[PDB]
Amino acid sequence: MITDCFEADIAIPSGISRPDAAALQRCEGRVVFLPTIRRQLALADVAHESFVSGGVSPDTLGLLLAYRRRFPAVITRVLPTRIVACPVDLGLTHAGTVNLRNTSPVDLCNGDPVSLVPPVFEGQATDVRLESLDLTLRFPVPLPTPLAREIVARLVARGIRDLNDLNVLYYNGARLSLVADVQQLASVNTELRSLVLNMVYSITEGTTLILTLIPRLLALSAQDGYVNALLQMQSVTREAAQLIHPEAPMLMQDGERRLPLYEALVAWLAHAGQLGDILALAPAVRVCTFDGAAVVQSGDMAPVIRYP
Amino acid sequence: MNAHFANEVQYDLTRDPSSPASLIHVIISSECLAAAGVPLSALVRANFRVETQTRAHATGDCTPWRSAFAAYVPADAVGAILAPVIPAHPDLLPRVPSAGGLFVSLPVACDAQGVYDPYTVAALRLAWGPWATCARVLLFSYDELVPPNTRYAADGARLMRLCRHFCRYVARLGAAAPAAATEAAAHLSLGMPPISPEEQLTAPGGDTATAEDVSITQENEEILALVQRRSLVEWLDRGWEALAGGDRPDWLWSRRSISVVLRHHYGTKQRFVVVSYENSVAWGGRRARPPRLSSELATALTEACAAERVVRPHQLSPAAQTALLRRFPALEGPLRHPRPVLQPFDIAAEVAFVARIQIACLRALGHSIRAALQGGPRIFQRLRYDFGPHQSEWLGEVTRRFPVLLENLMRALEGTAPDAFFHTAYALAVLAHLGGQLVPLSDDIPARFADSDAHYAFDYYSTSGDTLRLTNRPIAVVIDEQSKCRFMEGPHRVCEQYLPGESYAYLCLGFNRRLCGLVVFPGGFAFTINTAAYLSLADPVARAVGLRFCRGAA
Repeated sequence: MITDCFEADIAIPSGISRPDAAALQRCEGRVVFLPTIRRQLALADVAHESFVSGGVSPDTLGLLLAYRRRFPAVITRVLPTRIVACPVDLGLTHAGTVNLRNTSPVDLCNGDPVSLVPPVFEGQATDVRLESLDLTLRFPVPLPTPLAREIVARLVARGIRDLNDLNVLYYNGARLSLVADVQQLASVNTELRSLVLNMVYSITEGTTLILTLIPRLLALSAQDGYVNALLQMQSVTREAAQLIHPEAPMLMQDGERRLPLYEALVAWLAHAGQLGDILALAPAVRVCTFDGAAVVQSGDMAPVIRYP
Repeated sequence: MNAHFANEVQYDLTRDPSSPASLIHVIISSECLAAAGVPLSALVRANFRVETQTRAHATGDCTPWRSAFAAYVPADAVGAILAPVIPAHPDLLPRVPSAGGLFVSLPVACDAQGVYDPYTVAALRLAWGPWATCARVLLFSYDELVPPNTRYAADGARLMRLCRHFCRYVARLGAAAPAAATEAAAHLSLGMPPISPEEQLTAPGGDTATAEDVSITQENEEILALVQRRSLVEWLDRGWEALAGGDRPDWLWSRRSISVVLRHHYGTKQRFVVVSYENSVAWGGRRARPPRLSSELATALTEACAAERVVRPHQLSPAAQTALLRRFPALEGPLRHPRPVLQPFDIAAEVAFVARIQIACLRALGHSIRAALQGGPRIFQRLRYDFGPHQSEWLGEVTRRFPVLLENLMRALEGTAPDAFFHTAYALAVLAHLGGQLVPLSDDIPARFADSDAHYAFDYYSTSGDTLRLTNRPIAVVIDEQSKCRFMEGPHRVCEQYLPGESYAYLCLGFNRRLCGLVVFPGGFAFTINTAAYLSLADPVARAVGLRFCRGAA
């Protein structure tokens, strides 16, 4: 119960109005960013006034950047005197199953990892405010990982337009758009530096062999409908072959003992497939409904089994 | 094989480009190395390191030594190129056995409109160990190295044997053969005698313009005619990949054309095979960067005195001498230099550079030897030893035996080969002394030899019978009137357990960084000699000698 559960206890103060206190009874399946793993904390360390720096509360793209400096935890039960949350990383429960709540507009599936994202969507940024205490609780949004990478991708691309539309998405035929918002340039700089260092290190000498195969793909996309759909209608490589004639050098330095493409894959995987984990946080949570259904709708709870 | 691949990767740094250069893949034979003073067994004990530098025609400085790659094969070298052997299946390609040696591609100094100066020298070095006795240096001329024309002609018939050998080898292996191999056999047979590498050496053929060789045929075959009125290579490339399990790029060029040009080594009279692959970026390769090597300098220099029936360009009239100068501004150096450090437009001129230095060093002794010994002296002893009553009778023999040795030293010192002389303790003191006015090569000098004038170097000589040099490695001893002595920090030489002049049957000779000589006879009786006074050399010679025999310090 130290290893199985871990009851990190957020204390509730004395003076809270009964309309504000009963507003916390609808805060069941949430995500609370614990700074440490103390067994006794306060709402001020949980609320957004803990998140704010000196004079500056950052934007949504920066609001990711101190989630991953903290410990996400899910509220287990809202008592009148305290709020109990088990941290995700240490131990889930006795049996190891906690319930979240879809504050998403998006329906989940079983077995898919669930990433939690700041409130970026339109008509969605709902922060339960304590009027009796002047505290806001910016509850993040649990999302599917095929969305939660694109939503980070639209925000990072929006900041780099602003250094010289984009905020519209789709998911299973549901049109949805996120909040267009001005971004602090200090937040964009650590993001853009995190792109390039994972992009420069992802290039190896054997990748020039792969580059030669680009006109073979357009020779292949004229016959395979799978390749014709794979590239895109607006892909770069379809445009990067009509102006580009790639070639490989003849010999390799010590090219007898080393593998050109096998070294190309491992350096690619360690930096380019790894790159989505560095932008967002890791989806350490998936949903395994035991007996309910295969699709978990919005507003409903969902059972959670930890995710390696 | 791989030694040429690895070097071309180095030549891909285009070097600078500001000074244009080229590269020539060379296969030295073993018998050319054997005659070069190279023990063959020592190399066998998979690349090998070699230092190279280029040396100017007449006057100038040599390139600083640079490390290249070498791989020695104690087998047929040309055969390994020609008939690569699958590790799993040896019997796939039968071939004629031959000899071989290391593979080194060599740099070639080019120009804008690249033309090599013949008689200019490129140099190797071979280190079997730290000390200079384990180091040899071989020389080559751009005339020697660069053949006028290549041959891809004789290599053509070779490939059809492969298409026959694969088709023949699979037919034996039959059912056991992997299906992909049997497949390629079908096509390769539709495209359709052991392999002897020495054919391509003696083959009378090479590449040609062949333009009029097409038009010769159409005015031939119409004569005649009017009287009347997936390549195979990819299957071969898939032939190995069936029986190999890997691409093995070393083999891929072996399946292509291979240009084998037989050459001869002016030094050893022996043979070394220049090779240029088909895809090779170096000289002779079908893929090469312009400008390429031209004979413009060389061809004229032959007919300049040939049309004059003259042996030497300096016996050529200065009118024709200036004639080629107008075309070729680089020939000023050898022709117009008043006192060329090297005899211009010669071959052995470089050797004359060495041998005169040999003489220059000797007289720096005999005149200095005569100096201190001139009027009959009393040497006493600069060392410390105790003598027994019976040992005195021995010392009595040292008196009578004393003058004969002093002859025999300078006898042998003169008699030494000029090459090997430069490994001796005295030649190292010179290369150390002139350097003092760097690190002499082979690191023969101890690190503290530059500390005090007390640090010395030594050789030993047999007192009885033939007088010889008993010490490969010059021995370093520090001295401190009498003062004791001690060795320095570090196969076995029994001569090294003794101090100089400590025992009978050792003549102990030494020098200094200051180059103040010391001659130590048995019994410890020894006198100083300062040979720096009588040593006389030109600074342009001294600086040119060092850059060959020493290295820029680390």
